[PDB]
Amino acid sequence: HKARVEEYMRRALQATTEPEKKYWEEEAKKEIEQAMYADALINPIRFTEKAAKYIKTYGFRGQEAYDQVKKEMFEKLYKYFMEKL
Amino acid sequence: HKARVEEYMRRALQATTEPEKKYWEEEAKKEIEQAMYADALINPIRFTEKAAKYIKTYGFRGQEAYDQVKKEMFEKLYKYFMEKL
Repeated sequence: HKARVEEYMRRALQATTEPEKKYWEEEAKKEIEQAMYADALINPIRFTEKAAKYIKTYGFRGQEAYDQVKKEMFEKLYKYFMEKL
Repeated sequence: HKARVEEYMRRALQATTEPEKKYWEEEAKKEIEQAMYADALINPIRFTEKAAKYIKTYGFRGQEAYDQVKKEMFEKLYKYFMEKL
């Protein structure tokens, strides 16, 4: 994961158009989210507690990724419990 | 919720066949689960932390209900994160 993000950011800085820069930054975001999906597969609640560890590894892009993963998983749970009611 | 469970247990003790007893005990279980679905709609993580409060209100039947709700929601999350990987 970490090595893949560095290559993506190596490509984003090399780029001179905002389309390519955003493309590679989104590749980096999606790679980080894959790391979080694996942690949440084993323990979703611990995932919601590891925001600090993700920020240490991935910086602000890690915050962005964590926020999206967390948000989409609570939207799934919301829909789930509305159905059960 | 609490009043509905008491009526269900009023019916279960009045019954003399194990089919009716189990039916009313399951009605009580399902009513308790409706209370938990509403708490988890607002905050699923707090739901996983309220086991003690459910036991105080509903006793062993509350433990049974909490265990089923918790188990089925982690099975949903497991399937969810497997898809995302």
